[PDB]
Amino acid sequence: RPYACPVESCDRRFSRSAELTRHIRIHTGQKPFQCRICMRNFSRSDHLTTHIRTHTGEKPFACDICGRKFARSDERKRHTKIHLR
DNA sequence: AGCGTGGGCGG
DNA sequence: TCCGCCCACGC
Ligand SMILES: [Zn+2]
Ligand SMILES: [Zn+2]
Ligand SMILES: [Zn+2]
Repeated sequence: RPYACPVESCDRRFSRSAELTRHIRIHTGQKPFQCRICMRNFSRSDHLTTHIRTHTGEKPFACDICGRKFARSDERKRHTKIHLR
């Protein structure tokens, strides 16, 4: 944790600089990635990608048990667990 | 469910 | 640094 957050009202520390730079955007309100379709801005590129799937209906992740598809891998992970009970 | 969004991290 | 995952938590 050699990269602490300078903003006085915040107590965060990071292992890498790349993360402090990304984290700083929370305080600056910096939203660099815009959606062509709805023009909404996002703080992260990876979140813009998944958001875009809400428009196209793209669902790359299918459940191994029932085949139900989802836009994100975490949605599928949360789902598969329901086949236990 | 649907999906916003930050942290850790490998490349 | 960026990229783009996993992972996690929120409403
Ligand atoms: Zn901060
Ligand atoms: Zn959009
Ligand atoms: Zn299933």
